[PDB]
Amino acid sequence: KGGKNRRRGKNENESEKRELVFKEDGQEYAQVIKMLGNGRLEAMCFDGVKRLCHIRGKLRKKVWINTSDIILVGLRDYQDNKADVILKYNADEARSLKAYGELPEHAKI
Amino acid sequence: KKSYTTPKKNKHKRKKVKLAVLKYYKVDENGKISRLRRECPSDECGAGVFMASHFDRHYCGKCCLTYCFNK
Amino acid sequence: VRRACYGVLRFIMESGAKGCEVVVSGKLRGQRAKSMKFVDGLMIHSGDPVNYYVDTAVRHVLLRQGVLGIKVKIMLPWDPSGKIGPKKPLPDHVSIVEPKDEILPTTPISEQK
RNA sequence: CGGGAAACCAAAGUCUUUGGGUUCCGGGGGGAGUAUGGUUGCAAAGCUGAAACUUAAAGGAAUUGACGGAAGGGCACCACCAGGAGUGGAGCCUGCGGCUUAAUUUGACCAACACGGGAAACCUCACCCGGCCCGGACACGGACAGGAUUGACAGAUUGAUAGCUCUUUCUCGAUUCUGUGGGUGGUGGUGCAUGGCCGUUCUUAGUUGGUGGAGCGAUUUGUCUGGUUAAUUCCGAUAACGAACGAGACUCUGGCAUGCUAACUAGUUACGCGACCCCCGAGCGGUCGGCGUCCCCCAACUUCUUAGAGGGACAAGUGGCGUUCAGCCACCCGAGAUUGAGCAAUAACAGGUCUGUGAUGCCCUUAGAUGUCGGGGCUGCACGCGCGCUACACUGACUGGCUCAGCGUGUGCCUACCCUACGCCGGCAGGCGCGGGUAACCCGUUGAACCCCAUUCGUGAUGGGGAUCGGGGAUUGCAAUUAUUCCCCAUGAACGAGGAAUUCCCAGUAAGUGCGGGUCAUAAGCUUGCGUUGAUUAAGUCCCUGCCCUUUGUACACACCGCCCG
RNA sequence: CCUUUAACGAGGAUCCAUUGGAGGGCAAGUCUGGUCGCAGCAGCCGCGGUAAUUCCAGCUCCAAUAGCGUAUAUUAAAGUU
Repeated sequence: KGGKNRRRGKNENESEKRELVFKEDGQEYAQVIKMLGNGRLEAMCFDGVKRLCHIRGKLRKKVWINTSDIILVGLRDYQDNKADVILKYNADEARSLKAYGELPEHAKI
Repeated sequence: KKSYTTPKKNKHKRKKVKLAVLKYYKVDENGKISRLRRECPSDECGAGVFMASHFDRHYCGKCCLTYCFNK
Repeated sequence: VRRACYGVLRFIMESGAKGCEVVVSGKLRGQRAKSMKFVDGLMIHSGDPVNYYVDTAVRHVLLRQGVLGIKVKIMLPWDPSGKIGPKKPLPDHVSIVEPKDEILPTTPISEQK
């Protein structure tokens, strides 16, 4: 935002930086395809399978996930088409992961 | 602030080896006491303690900064 | 807290005092803080009389959940005389101490002494 | 009258004490006047009229707040007008962001940003990289007097002269070590768990209960139509009456004493003077007069200086004006009813502070330690912003000469340290020898700057400006490199009055100018106080920005930085 | 089968009472451990974002009781036909 107010009643902040789970079992890296409204959003997984991603509590209006960029997504235990967002990263964090050679080397930022 | 990261050495205090004790006085016949190396000559030393038989080095361990003969 | 604050209050009022005040700031009935004022009588807050006619104390008291602040403020009553401790004039509105006498029965006469 | 949820209504009255006659019509909010079939119409459409599915609110009246590009009053140089000086432009200092880095520690975004006393060499220090130490209480068990255990030379190793480690072999003696249980430390985290403190709303005039009155109640009256004041300040009105907090009163400071009190740790005057000095003036040089110093007292005094007790100013008097009330304006006397500060209500803020606190909850960490030594960093730059400093010359610079001040402070303290006169040496920084000061006593009759008086330069990026940069000399310290500070010579940049914007100020005030204190081993371009020189402009207003009171409107109450539509 | 009668047949450890609930409506925990807007609970109002009186468990307590819970039709509550 551009300053304003009423934005201090509540817990500043910030990311004192930090670090770094993965993947886990059904809990992996994806890239934002589109940017729907209402709340949900689209995101193609890095493996090759598409899926539709869903936001998670807290991260609601506490973290904006602009279009295009890596993001951490849990897969639903039983559901294929819909999947559940976790834990986003940083663009710097995503290029460090790419340099390490753990996610596939296909997408640009 | 954050937790300690792994070393690849650390060792604290040496165990100060578990030597057999008093063989410093030698008995071959009585009442004679066969002393080996000289007992320490300082005024502040009691001269009841032995000096080290440490040849090419000759040092009172009661002293801790002084009185080191070496020949 | 309430019954304790009342009990101390009436004693300091009974012993003599224009008025008196108690504050308890800190937690109770949950993990957000509040404040609890218990007040009776007169009080002053401004001017130089604050140095004479009130005394004020602060004491911290612990509990298993945080700290509670006690503060007590009490107003001294003497104005007629003695010890003399605090000065005789009234503090906030400084009163005009007014004696009265008023008689005459005079008529002319000469009275020799 | 009576009714009504209230607004209101002689009807919307005569209703749980329910019934005069009769017609039409309603059943949470949407879906929807849509779908569908019927009917009427030339057309446009009218009348008649569902469900599936969805949702816990939609809606009415009234009250209290907030808000209004609503209305009426009042107020502020953090608002304006009238103006003064600047900032923004240039160079430099410093704080902040971004970037870099092994680390470039961290809080804070009108009410952060020369702020955290935060001008960091080490220390500080929270950061980064190496090394060492335990200062792990206490309990229980184990070990254990040919013994638990302690320390160390040299050599090797090491930044290291850390027995840290290893080689080597003496020394210490129940203090311990080892295991388990349990503590302890932390500038570790959480100011959205808290105490305390501070800032801000808010420098305005606001605020509350009792008893009575008015309402089903939330609430309201008291706290006001009007006049008046800087002010909820008074006068007056009056279903309210009598009170409380803030305002004021109060404290400190300035301005008025030839009145009072009393002074070799304060002065003045008077001689006594004797001494020096020049006739400089009458006279002769003496004396009389003039210049300061020594001499001064058992002299006289307290005007000056010092600090105590008191007095003085009240809208007091006069003239206007006002209800003739409360007050307001002018004038005499004179110090005019305002010299400047301190103290300051109710309620609130998810404001700041866990890095002031042996204040503190909970969580974390605790021997390979977040508790100690050595080194590095907080100063690293293609950039953005803030507070300031110095400048752009002649109302000046430069070199001589003259002449005036105040608030303070000072060794005997923290652990090693003060302020300096005088003598000597050096261009200077400085060195060295002696002496005083617990301080109205010594430094210091604080012999300061701007200013004042006389030379030189001449409209020239000049001799204005002093940035950048080379070499050399001193001082502080254990250590001065990324230059601690100071001095000498040389080098000589931007800058020739500054866009869009914007800050602050009304009388010893603005501006110019120096000094003391704070931090301090060495060192203010900062902050806090003090003197000196000393204007122009206003005596107003609600235009902008904002604030107080009333009235009004509201779909707002997370309160317009609101809510809400396709 | 029932009633009637021999003989065996009770020391609480077993000759074993369960079904729901404990934030409010509504009788009963601002107890302890785990989870941390996740998993779940919740007729309704609402609980969970690391200090959960509502979740998952333990202990304790409350209601009814050889019965108690849940779904659906329907009446009373409804002067909301």
